Amino acid sequence: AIPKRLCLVCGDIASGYHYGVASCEACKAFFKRTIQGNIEYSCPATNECEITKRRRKSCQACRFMKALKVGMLKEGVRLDRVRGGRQKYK
DNA sequence: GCTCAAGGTCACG
DNA sequence: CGTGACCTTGAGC
Ligand SMILES: [Zn+2]
Ligand SMILES: [Zn+2]
Repeated sequence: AIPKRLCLVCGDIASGYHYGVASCEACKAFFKRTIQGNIEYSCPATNECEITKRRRKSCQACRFMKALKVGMLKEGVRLDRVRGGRQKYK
């Protein structure tokens, strides 16, 4: 069996594992753009923000913080960028 | 020689 | 212009 996998970033049903933890497609795409595009962000407020589906739209910075914290590793994103190279961390 | 998930690719709000 | 989400790639079992 497996649990109903959940994007533990924003708290919605994950499509599956993406970057070695359960994460939805939006979080995947963001996490890529941030790293691959070397995009800098800042919190509107204080970068002391809980992250939900709603709150992540507001705070890109806090989204990226949550992502790293829970276990979407920066190094998970290959700069080599080759599809299907599964990265369940071990 | 199938199965899982990196991750493009591009359509919608 | 930022997600949202669905097809393709292509590495592991
Ligand atoms: Zn998510
Ligand atoms: Zn914030």
